[PDB]
Amino acid sequence: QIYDMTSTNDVEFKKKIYLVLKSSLSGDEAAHKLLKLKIANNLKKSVVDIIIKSSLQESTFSKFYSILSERMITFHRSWQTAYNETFEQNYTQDIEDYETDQLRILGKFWGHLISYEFLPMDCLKIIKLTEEESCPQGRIFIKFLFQELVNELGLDELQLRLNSSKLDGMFPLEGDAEHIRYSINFFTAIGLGLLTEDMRSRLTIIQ
Amino acid sequence: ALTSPERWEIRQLIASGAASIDDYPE
Amino acid sequence: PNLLFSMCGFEVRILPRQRMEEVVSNDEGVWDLVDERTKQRTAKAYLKV
Amino acid sequence: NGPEITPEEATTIFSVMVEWLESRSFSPIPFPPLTYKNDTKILVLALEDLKDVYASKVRLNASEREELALIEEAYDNPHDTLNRIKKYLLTQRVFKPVDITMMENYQNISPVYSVDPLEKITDAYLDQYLWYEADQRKLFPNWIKPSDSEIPPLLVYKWTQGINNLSEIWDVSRGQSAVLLETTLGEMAEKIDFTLLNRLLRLIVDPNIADYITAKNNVVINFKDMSHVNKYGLIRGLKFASFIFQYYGLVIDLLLLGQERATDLAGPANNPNEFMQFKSKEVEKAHPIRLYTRYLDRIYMLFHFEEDEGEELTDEYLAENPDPNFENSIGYNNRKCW
Amino acid sequence: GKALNNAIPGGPKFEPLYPREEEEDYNEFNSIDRVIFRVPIRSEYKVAF
Amino acid sequence: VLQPLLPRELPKLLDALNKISKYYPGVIIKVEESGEHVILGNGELYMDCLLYDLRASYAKIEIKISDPLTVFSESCSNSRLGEENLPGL
Amino acid sequence: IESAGFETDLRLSTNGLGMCQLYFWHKIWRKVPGDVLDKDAFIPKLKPAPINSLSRDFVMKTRRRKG
Amino acid sequence: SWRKGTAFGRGYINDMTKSEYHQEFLHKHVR
Amino acid sequence: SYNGIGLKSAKGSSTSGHVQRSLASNN
Amino acid sequence: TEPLLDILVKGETRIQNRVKLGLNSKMPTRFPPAVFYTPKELGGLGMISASHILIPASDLSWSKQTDTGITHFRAGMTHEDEKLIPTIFRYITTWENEFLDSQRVWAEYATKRQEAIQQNRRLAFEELEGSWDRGIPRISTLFQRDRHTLAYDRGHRIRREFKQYSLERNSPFWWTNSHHDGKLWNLNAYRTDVIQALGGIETILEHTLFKGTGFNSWEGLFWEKASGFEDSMQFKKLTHA
Repeated sequence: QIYDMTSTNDVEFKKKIYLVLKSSLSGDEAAHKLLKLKIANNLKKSVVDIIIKSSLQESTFSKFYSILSERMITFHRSWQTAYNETFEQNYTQDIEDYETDQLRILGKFWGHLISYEFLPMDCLKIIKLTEEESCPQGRIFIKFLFQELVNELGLDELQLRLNSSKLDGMFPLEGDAEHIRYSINFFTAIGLGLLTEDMRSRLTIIQ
Repeated sequence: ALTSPERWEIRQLIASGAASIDDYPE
Repeated sequence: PNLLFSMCGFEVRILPRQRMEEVVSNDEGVWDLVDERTKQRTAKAYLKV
Repeated sequence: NGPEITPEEATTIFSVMVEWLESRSFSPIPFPPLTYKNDTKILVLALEDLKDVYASKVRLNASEREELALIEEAYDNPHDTLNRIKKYLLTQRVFKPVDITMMENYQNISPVYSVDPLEKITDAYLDQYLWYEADQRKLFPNWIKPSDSEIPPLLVYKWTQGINNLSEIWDVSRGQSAVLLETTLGEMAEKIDFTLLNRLLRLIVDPNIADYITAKNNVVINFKDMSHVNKYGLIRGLKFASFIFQYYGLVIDLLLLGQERATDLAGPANNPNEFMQFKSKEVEKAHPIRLYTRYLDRIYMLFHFEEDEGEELTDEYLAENPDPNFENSIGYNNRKCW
Repeated sequence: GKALNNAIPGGPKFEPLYPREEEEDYNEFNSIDRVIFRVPIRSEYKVAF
Repeated sequence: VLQPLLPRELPKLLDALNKISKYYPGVIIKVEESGEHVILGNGELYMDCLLYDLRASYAKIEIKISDPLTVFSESCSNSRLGEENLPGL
Repeated sequence: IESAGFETDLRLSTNGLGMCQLYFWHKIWRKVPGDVLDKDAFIPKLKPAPINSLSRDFVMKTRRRKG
Repeated sequence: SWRKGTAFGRGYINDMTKSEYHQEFLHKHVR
Repeated sequence: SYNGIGLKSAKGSSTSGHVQRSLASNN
Repeated sequence: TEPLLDILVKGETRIQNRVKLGLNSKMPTRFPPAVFYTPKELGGLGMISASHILIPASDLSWSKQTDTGITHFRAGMTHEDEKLIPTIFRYITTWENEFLDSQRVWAEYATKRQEAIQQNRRLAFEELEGSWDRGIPRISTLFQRDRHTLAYDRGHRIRREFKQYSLERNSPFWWTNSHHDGKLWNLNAYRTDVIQALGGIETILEHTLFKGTGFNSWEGLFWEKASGFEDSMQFKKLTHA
């Protein structure tokens, strides 16, 4: 028995993943190789994180990483969970460590999982809009995320998806008129602000 | 009028499609 | 439904998203055409050599 | 058998370019003036262009060394050379031969001409000068484009986005259709006919320079023993051979479009459009032609149709080429990739 | 197995024996529109009957 | 289903088809408006024994054969009117 | 329709022990699970269809043989 | 309407180099 | 069970001819 | 595109085959991919290999009709023990992106130019720096040296083509002037990934004589340049034979 200082074997592992990621045309091939390894349920979290960090080295978003994720999820759910977790990780804890660039890769990058339902949608709700606690980082992150997801769904299908979403921490109808100024105003800032209507009515209603 | 460097930067911007007609020198 | 053509080296196909009728995420051989004004992806373009 | 054009065609073509240009309100290029404010620059460019061939080389053959000499001195004595040139254009009409060698592609072959270094230096200067003055005065319109601003794949891109983001093509509500053409101009240069040129250049450039060109083509051409005067076609290896070529294709284009539709695409001289633009959607819809784009040879066209017009065409064509066989789908050709 | 250019999974592989299969007309008979995919048709069928 | 590989050989095929109907009793054969022929048989092996005796004995011509299909049928489970095409009936 | 390869699949998978015979005497029939007409049906294109519409499929095929 | 606008208003030779084939060929390859 | 996926033969094709199922795309 | 990937695999195998027969051998055990892929420094050919991959093979028959989507892979090239190798395509950003990034970057630059005008100041080079490499004309160009000259160059594309006609050798990138266009791609990272992916410096050298020159210390070795003989001998009248 040892008090363990370093994981070096696990940095070995970290390599082999990143490597398999950097061979491979396409994206649906990387999916294969990974799934060929038969990674244990322990690490099917960390593997995911590795991927995303590579995505952030990468100078810009790329369809590759997205189609990799998707074709990995539809193989099994344990990957599904692994992702949703990592969304919690990034957004809540780990945004603090990212520069205003890499949010450009993320915002979209989750945009493609969430438009096409691999996420699924409502796992967003965990995200909150308050001057109370939100990082101007996180502000930007979400900002992008919509300016991507919009550019697929086109603000109408999104009208549906929201209207069935019941996102609250994001959208209270029931209180914080102030935070409704902050919300709705902030979606005039993003610029979309055409799914903010009913809340605008509410602003008019409280008074 | 623009000067040799100045014509060049504007030209690159136009090349991107950035410049609307408004800003050309003439 | 398709429209085709070729320029310089590229063999392009174009599908307007209407008559796709079944839409999917595609890997990177696919450009997405965006309405100038509205900002949507109304067609996928495919490429080959 | 004599020249092919016939005078008839000739006159129609010439008049075309004329109404175009008047309409386009175009000032022709002047002879390069002795007192020139930019001049040394332009000469810097051309000479670097020749220099670059030899940057890499480690062994220089005879003709080469001859060249590098002529260059290096041309850097040294800019006023000397510029005077030498302006002389040459004003006068010399007869030229040394030219040399063909074919290069292999393991599939096709291509000719590679070679001019003679003095003649080169002049050319390159004049090439450079032309493109400068032309693009300065906006001779060539939007739609002629192996152009500056766009590397080729980017051209592809903007071409799709053009196709799409123009209004309405995707509504098949009725019988509505839209059609692309992809073409070549076949032999294009190899039918360029000088006496017609020398006129068409009298339009756009001082009668001197023009003369220097047209006379610049007729040469002997020596491959080993075989040698022959070039009486008829166009030699592409000439440093300025680009320019002409584009020019001449414009003439082809003003046909394929016909005056008006071109005047859609260019808009006024005062407000030439970018690549794909117009004024109102109607300006698109005043005609079936929406995009027209021409890259060296290949022509690319996009037609927007409704059952009315479209079926009136297929009325014409069918009327003259009836097939109760219904076999017009035999030789017809589309991609084997897809 | 040879003569058809097939491979029993554990089997010896050989050369085509009738190499040019690539010639084909574009012809409606066996097309997809008009066929039912219900059971895949593995090789061993093709070697069995 | 069946079709002869080269269209110009259609007759030879027919001259054999009639043969087969005789020699193998259980089989049942058909044409359509298509010009396709249809071969209805007991079982897979049975179709094999045919198609071999079709190719290598009676007709000699190679042919194109469909994927194994089957028959189907039409039943039902529960104002009502009808008409002629020239309204006399 | 499902019996296509069947007899081999058996005869292989059991390593020589086993045998099979198929036949039709009682001339039984059965409804095919689909809804015999659907404009909203799903057709897979190269996959075995979903059983929620099998019949719609078979109709719109055989009809595409005749016309 | 529109179609009027434009400016244009309505065997075996024993030899080789004069053949139709050969001139196709040389019109491809040597280019 | 060579099902039509794969090659006529790896004699000229420089590969080993190995073919494996793709884990990714199933549904 | 299937057939192109096919040609890649072939071609590259063919080249390696050249160096191989260059000795006498096709034997695979003699030439582990270290030999061909270690960067020049470590004493390999440094050839940049994007053959490897795995090549989508699905059921040609229908793929003459539907576009059946990838169901299988066929091993492109091989190894003996595997490791893997990174491939170029993965280090080069695709066009769509770069057009998009260009779009934004040049928007930003539109604004910052409007400010630096309004404030009558001259640019920070930092305000611009993060975007230095982004953009299709590649912001860097704005600040390139000889711009006052290059304003008067026109029609460089055409020339870059018609060079086809006017001279013998290619210059395989015709489609760009690094002066006008900036520079459209970088690699280096490749070197590093190939170095380690081969098992790191310490294994790579296990293949060499590097423990036979008695140096215990590695990185201090530059190789040397066999520059001298060619200048001395090449020019002198050596027999053609």
